[PDB]
Amino acid sequence: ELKKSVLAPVLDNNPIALQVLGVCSALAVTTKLETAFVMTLAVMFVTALSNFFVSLIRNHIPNSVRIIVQMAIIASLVIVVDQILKAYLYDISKQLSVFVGLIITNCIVMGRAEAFAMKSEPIPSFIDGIGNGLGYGFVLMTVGFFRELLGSGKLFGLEVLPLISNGGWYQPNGLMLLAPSAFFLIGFMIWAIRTFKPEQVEA
Amino acid sequence: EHYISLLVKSIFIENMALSFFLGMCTFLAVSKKVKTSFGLGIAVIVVLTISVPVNNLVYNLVLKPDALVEGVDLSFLNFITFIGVIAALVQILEMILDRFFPPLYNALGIFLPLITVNCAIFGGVSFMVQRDYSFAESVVYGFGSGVGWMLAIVALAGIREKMKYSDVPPGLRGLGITFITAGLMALGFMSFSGVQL
Amino acid sequence: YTPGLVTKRSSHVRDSVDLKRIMIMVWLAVFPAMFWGMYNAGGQAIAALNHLYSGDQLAAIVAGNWHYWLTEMLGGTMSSDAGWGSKMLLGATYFLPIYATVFIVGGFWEVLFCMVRKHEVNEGFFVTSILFALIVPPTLPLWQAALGITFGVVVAKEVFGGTGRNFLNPALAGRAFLFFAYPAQISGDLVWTAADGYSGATALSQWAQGGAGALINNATGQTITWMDAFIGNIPGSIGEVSTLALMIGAAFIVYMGIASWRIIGGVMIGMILLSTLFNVIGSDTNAMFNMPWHWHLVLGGFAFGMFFMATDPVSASFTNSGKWAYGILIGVMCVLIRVVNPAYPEGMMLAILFANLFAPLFDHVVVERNIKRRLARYGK
Amino acid sequence: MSTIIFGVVMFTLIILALVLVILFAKSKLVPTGDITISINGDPEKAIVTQPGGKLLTALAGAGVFVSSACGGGGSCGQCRVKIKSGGGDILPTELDHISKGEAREGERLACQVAVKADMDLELPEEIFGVKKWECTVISNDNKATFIKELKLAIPDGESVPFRAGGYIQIEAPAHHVKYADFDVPEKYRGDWDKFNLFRYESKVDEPIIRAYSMANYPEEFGIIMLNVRIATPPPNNPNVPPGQMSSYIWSLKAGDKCTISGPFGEFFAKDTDAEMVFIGGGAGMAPMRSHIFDQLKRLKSKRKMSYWYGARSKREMFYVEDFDGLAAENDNFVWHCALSDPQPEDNWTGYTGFIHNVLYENYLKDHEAPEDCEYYMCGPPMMNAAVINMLKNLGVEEENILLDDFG
Amino acid sequence: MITIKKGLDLPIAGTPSQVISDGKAIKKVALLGEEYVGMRPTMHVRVGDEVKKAQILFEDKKNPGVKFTSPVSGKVVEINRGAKRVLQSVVIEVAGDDQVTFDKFEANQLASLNRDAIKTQLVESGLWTAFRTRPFSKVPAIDSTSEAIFVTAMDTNPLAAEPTVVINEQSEAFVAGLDVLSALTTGKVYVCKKGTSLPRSQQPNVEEHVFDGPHPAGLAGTHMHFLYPVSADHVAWSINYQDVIAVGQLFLTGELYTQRVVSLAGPVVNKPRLVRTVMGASLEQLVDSEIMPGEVRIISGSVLSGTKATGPHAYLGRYHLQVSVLREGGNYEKVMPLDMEPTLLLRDLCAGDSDSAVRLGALELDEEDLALCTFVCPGKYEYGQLLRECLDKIEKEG
Amino acid sequence: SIKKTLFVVIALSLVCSIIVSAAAVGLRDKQKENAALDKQSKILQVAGIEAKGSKQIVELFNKSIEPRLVDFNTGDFVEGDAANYDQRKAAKEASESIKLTAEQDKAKIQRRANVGVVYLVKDGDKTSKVILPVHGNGLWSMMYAFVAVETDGNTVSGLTYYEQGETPGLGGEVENPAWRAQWVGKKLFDENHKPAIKIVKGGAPQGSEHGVDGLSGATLTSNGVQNTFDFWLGDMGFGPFLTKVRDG
Ligand SMILES: Cc1cc2nc3c(=O)[nH]c(=O)nc-3n(C[C@H](O)[C@H](O)[C@H](O)COP(=O)(O)OP(=O)(O)OC[C@H]3O[C@@H](n4cnc5c(N)ncnc54)[C@H](O)[C@@H]3O)c2cc1C
Ligand SMILES: CCCCCCCCCCCCO[C@@H]1O[C@H](CO)[C@@H](O[C@H]2O[C@H](CO)[C@@H](O)[C@H](O)[C@H]2O)[C@H](O)[C@H]1O
Ligand SMILES: CCCCCCCCCCCCO[C@@H]1O[C@H](CO)[C@@H](O[C@H]2O[C@H](CO)[C@@H](O)[C@H](O)[C@H]2O)[C@H](O)[C@H]1O
Ligand SMILES: CCCCCCCCCCCCO[C@@H]1O[C@H](CO)[C@@H](O[C@H]2O[C@H](CO)[C@@H](O)[C@H](O)[C@H]2O)[C@H](O)[C@H]1O
Ligand SMILES: Cc1cc2nc3c(=O)[nH]c(=O)nc-3n(C[C@H](O)[C@H](O)[C@H](O)CO)c2cc1C
Ligand code: FES
Ligand code: FES
Ligand SMILES: [K+]
Repeated sequence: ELKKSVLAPVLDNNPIALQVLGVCSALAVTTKLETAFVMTLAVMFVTALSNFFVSLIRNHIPNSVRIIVQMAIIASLVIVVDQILKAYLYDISKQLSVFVGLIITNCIVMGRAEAFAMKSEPIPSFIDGIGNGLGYGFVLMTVGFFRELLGSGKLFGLEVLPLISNGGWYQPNGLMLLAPSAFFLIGFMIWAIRTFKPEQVEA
Repeated sequence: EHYISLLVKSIFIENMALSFFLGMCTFLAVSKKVKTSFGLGIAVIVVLTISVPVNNLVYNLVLKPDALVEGVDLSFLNFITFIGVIAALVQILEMILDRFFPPLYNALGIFLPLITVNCAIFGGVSFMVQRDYSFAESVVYGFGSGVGWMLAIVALAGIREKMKYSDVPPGLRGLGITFITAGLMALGFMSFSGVQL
Repeated sequence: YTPGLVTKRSSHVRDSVDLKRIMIMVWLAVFPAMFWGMYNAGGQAIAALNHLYSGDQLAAIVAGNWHYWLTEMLGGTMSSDAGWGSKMLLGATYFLPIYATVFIVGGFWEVLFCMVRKHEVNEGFFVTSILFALIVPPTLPLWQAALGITFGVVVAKEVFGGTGRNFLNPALAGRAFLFFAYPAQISGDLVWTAADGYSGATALSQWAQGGAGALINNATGQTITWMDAFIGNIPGSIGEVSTLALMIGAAFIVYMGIASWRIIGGVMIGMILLSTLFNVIGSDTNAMFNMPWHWHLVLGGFAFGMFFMATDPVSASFTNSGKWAYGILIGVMCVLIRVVNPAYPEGMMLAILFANLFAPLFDHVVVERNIKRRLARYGK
Repeated sequence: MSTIIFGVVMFTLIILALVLVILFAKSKLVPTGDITISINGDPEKAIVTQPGGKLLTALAGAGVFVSSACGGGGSCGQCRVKIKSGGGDILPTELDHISKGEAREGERLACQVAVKADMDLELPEEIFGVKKWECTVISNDNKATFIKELKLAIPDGESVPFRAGGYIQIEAPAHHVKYADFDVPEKYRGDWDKFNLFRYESKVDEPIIRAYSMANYPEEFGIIMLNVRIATPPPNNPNVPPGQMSSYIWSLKAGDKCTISGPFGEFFAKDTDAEMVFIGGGAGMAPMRSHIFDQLKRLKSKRKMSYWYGARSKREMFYVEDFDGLAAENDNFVWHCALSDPQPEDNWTGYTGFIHNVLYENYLKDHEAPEDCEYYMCGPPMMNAAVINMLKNLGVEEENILLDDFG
Repeated sequence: MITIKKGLDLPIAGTPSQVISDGKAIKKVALLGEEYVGMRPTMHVRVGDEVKKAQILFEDKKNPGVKFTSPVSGKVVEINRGAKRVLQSVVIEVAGDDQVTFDKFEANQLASLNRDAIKTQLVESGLWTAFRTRPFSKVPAIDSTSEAIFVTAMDTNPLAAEPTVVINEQSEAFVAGLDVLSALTTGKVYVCKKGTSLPRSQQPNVEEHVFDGPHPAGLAGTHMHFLYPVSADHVAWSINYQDVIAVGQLFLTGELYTQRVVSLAGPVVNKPRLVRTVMGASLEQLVDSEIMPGEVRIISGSVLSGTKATGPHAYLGRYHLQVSVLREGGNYEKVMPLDMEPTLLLRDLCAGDSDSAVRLGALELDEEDLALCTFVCPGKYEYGQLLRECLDKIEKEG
Repeated sequence: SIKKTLFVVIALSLVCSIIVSAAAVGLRDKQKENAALDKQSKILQVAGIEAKGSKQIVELFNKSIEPRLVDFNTGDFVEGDAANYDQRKAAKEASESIKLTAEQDKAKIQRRANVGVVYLVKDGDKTSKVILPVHGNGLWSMMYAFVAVETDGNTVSGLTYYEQGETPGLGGEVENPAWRAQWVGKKLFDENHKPAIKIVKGGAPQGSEHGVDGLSGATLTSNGVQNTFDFWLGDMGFGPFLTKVRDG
């Protein structure tokens, strides 16, 4: 055994760079590394558990209502994680916020549930959720780094570049805070990956 | 009347793709042929125009607080109920494409199941529950959001078709340039930013 | 050692027109707007300075701004009795560094892509550099001009394969980058006149507040007449102000066949129809509803965008029918953003960028209808 | 437990309503029963199969067998079938091996095509007429260093009906064979002992199917001659498993049995008066021999015939006595061979080098009308790719050259 | 009748006098292999062979039965071949008067002749090569047929000869040729001409159509687009007026008619006029003693579409009726009168989108139909070559 | 098969629904208590009173905060159990709420309670600041905020959003301490007694009297905040009450 599956979907089969899953959440939370970090952990945790459960029922899932069953697993887990968190660790619960909806519709959670969980053993299926979320966070955190640093002078809320508004020298870039910057940054991340891993260039 | 204004909000002002950035995963994936993109856009309108009004009745008749019985609010059954409804229609959509399968069953492939779990479709139901839309407004909103989404996907397919003459560096070719194209498309859709209602 | 007839069947005569000559024609067409822009830029700045300062206070301001005492050194005068030479000289001290920065920074990206990818340099950058330099406020910091051209040249053009291979207008993509990244330097009341410490709203912004009665040149205290905006004796982007200068250049490139008159006609049609529609509807609250079409023409960057940027052939539609639709969408979008979008006083750049996205669709619709006629053998 | 209980039933009701619509849609939109596929429009050849699976699987089960080399990968393109109706549009991978003009006719890859609704097929007689026979091995002598001649005795009597240049698909199950089991003459054992190819041991994990061209002209009855080349790991990749099907054939000796699974092929000459040119290499000597024998007694053709075999050494050369007799008995046919590397003891005094350049420098260079000649080739890809390039450089249309590369 | 507004007439100096005179005697003639689209020759002659007027020189491998016969009787002095042994020219030195004769018929029977009989005579005489199909501009297959045969009785090429002047000298032959084409066509014969008057065919099948306007008005592709739009399943045949005269002569006298009237014109032509020559005439000998001093370019055909008459190609092309001599040194929509979106179509050819080009009307086009677009192209593309590359791709993949 | 599909969907639906329904209803009570304690923490936090722990917060809230009821239609104190007043519930009933017109509903809130609770901060025996709860519809969820207004009735001492459900990073930045701290020192009204707090898209000019930077990439959530303040500061909200505060 080896951690190939855990770390492969980081740079080889990245959910946002090679495949096109999870882009919607990528453009909203990559404005901060803090928000990005919680979302990466959330997608890793939800995808791995949901992938695991779907594997348990992989042989018995009907293709007619597979998505419904698959969604029930994902939505139920997200709802419960939200409810459990609200009652205990309420301070973090506010942090989850709308991420209950934002993880359920995350295409990575359902994408890996069908591509892998439905045709794999639960144990490696669980490893798939951890791995896919990591690669989602490589793109999420990498974009978050540029967007927060250049758009706010802050990384994880800690001021790296002094702002003019706070008697500093750096003027924040307003485009880094909006959606388009994430589109451009992700595209350029794909450019770097596919020029260093040419196997992925499209014909 | 008021409805025409609602339709304008959900097509241009609240363009789910280029304004709200919802449904980008399928939007940035099947956007390479106008004919295929148009087929998905038609299907998305069909799913959205049916999903939203149905969930509006279920929310206002079942999930609405103090609706089925006084003192019981089945609000916690909101995401699970909605996604399930959306998933059902998608499952049926998969079947109808079995008749129009050449253009989309094969191209959408892995994403055809993903019509559900699309940020655009789930989000539209949420706005129909966050805001308060009657059934008539829900239908106008749902159709409008889909049409605005179809406008964006079909447009990105038009741009990409025009790119047959483009010389995109390898590495950017396909997804990388598509993200850059979408960012530029969103740039031009920011023309409606000040527009209110 | 004997090529085949394919190589010999090449058309034996060609038109004198080439890509190099098209770009130089567009480059010269903006010279009248550029030269007036510099003259206007210096004139506006000098008037505001005398209105804000006098005596030794003016001298200190002139001494503390390299634009001002460099004009004094070269023979100009910052006093209100300054002639056209000093005004054009002062405006040049702002335009040229911006144009030089844009040319050098943008040119570096152009050559770098050609060098690394083994492409030959293309002359289209001459138009992109000059137009981008002519659509920014005179006070734009150089480091922001460098970033603006870098985004427009690289993100909008180079990554798409260079000249003739993109879909979005590069110069406007660069302007949009500065518009949304550093709005304070390219919007407001402190950037459209080059008099440090002077605050003045431009005509389009003033109309949205009160109307023609607000059309006042604060520096001079007088009134901004339709003639003033038409000639370009108004604050604004250096190059856009003079509708007359732009028409003179636009007439030449349109006559030469370089700029599409269907796009320009469509832009006018879209602008006139919607602005007139707003005029008829009326608005007791929104003053921009009552701006007539002829005022929309001479205000903001409508004239500059319509003539020299909406006519960018690569980013426009490739069909004659689409060209009408493309221009009409621009004119409609521009008035709409101008009138019913509170955030932006002008909407030409955003209008064109929106239209660029849909020009391929207009073409696709037109071409598919042609294909249907062909598959029916044109009813023959 | 207010609402905990209540939500569960209301939720189930919502789910039941949703599934019921889906199930109702499935009944009225998802076909039931079994899928009926018409083969050639003949009711007898029509196959009724339940939904699911690829077309290549269902067809093999019926009485019609479709030639396939890559299998369930959609790579070779030898399994093209005519789908008059059904089967949808052509998949993008299929277009890689099928031209658009062919797509208009209806050609599709059965393996890449998934059977999901009624489809119509028009398979020809050759694909329909596949007969499985298990001949008995007579001789397995080594013709050269890495080439073995295999003689098969027909079990049903008479002889296999096939065209010149045809081939028979040989199928073997999983089996472990050691190269030491091979019996080789001392003459050929020299390279084999230098590098010790006898060390290789092959373990075929799964049953395999391969193709082997014929080396017997149709008039030959009783013995089905064949030529087999031993598969050894690539010269550039020793870290590769050894031969699986060729090795199994080599392990056999007198009295052994193997399956031929009927004939197949699309390599044939043209029934015209144009001059014929043959370019053989390695195992290619099988189909070429059939052509020369077919055109000398089966047809008694008076057209000019030439043969150019590429060999590396005299030891590699085989079937020399037969070729010499045909050339001597009939002057219309002339054969030649060049050694790419003659041995010191060969003392060859004829053509030396590659037929890529030998044939050009001797015959085609001074040929007045090289284009007006049918060309037939079978040999290593290096020889084939180089020769076609040389033939193309002589203005020979592809329609005038037929390629049967064996790898 | 049909008026053309979108187009361009190049006003190049040295227009011909439009008076038929005798050109310099020609003692060398050639057939150009590369001119015939998709023609892979099967040689029937070798250097030093003696040939008759209508003797076969070579055959088409990919168009079986099509015979390319000599234009003159004489000796084969060379068979020029280029890269990959592509037949460049089969040069024949004119000598003698031997010829292959054929059947002759009365003028009142030509319209009534059996179709197969007409095809055989045209094929045996080599005159079958005058026909070109429009969806690929190839010589028609021997066994194929067309419901629409277009006769180009007009010439809007710059410096072109006036067809009326040439057709007028051979009125009986021209009418006889139209009658034969009347029987040859399954449908109709379109005599596409200018407003001027021409001899008329008494057959109801032969319809005269007038085209007026700038250059593209005189192209068979333009006439087909307006009268019989062509596709993969609607194939038209094209033949020019001088080949029609040859057809009439062949079926009236039983002999191959190889004389042609070509305009020798251009800025460096001292006396631009109409000159009598032979098919495949050597242009180096034809322009001898008629050009101004200096480095000039002899073009078989018009300056817009034509062959550089240099080296192995320095002979009059089969489909060329003019020789132009020159000194060595939204545009697309304005010169394209067809119902097409020219800028998008040209972009498809540049990109190699063969299937899209088919949808946009590439199949209706020959290289000459894109000459003006090439002329006015600021990027200096040569769309005629791109179209042929696309058309060859369609034939090959299709 | 019909038999397998009904069994799995029902069985899966039941197990997931039981877990979801049990978790939600059971933990709801604890969640409700935790949420209530949060509002006392928010009122104290905006008030500038540092408290820590649920028990300390309750102790310090009672000592320093004096909730009172106000009638919006008159802007005058009224008598009732302010400490146990639920303005949210009142706004849902026509008896203690009104329906706003399209013109009146600047905050996009469907209904507005007739009486709303305010919180008075008392350093000693005098009210040093007044905290006003204001809400308006956002893009994704309703946003509730506390605004600490000084005794002047014009100067704002602190701002905090105690119930937002917008996306963290974009719309959830109403919780960002830097954005909330930006409100301190701003003026709620103009000379004409008109709302002047304006959320400026792209960033307000530095030192602005009534300029708070809008939420980047979150115009709609920032629009809601403006819509929140545009209504509650208006005639039908706390406008009349703040007039009384300004003069004492
Ligand atoms: C029409 C036709 C006619 C043919 N006629 C002949 C003929 O007359 N004689 C003949 O010898 N062949 C012929 N072939 C080729 C035949 O199909 C086989 O390729 C050949 O017999 C060797 O069989 P193999 O499976 O052992 O080769 P393979 O094992 O498929 O060959 C692969 C190469 O790599 C090695 N290898 C083995 N296993 C692997 C593995 N898993 N991965 C990578 N490399 C591996 C092998 O040693 C060999 O060198 C013909 C093919 C066709 C289509
Ligand atoms: C998708 C987005 C596109 C990618 C590109 C975005 C990159 C954003 C980062 C750009 C870095 C900005 O870095 C910028 O450097 C300039 C260069 O002097 C500094 O500029 C500073 O010094 C100059 C020179 O004296 C002064 O004129 C200026 O007023 C002052 O701000 C800015 O304070 C800083 O903001
Ligand atoms: C073919 C050449 C193209 C040249 C340009 C084409 C002419 C286009 C004219 C459009 C119609 C006339 O445009 C007319 O402009 C006048 C000013 O002159 C406006 O005059 C006024 O009317 C409105 C109310 O109606 C007032 O609120 C406002 O002060 C002003 O717009 C008319 O409302 C408008 O109808
Ligand atoms: C923002 C303002 C501008 C936006 C509004 C105006 C643009 C409207 C464009 C709608 C989208 C284009 O719509 C386009 O229509 C053409 C016909 O013209 C269709 O064309 C095609 O349709 C079908 C596919 O459904 C094909 O089988 C057919 O061969 C072809 O006609 C395209 O498939 C469709 O994508
Ligand atoms: C008439 C004309 C107008 C042009 N306008 C622009 C423009 O507004 N902005 C720009 O960056 N390039 C412009 N160009 C240059 C060039 O065409 C443009 O960058 C294309 O998008 C790529 O070639 C123009 C060129 C011409 C001929
Ligand atoms: S569509 Fe939103 S995450 Fe995929
Ligand atoms: S088996 Fe090879 S493509 Fe079908
Ligand atoms: K405005």
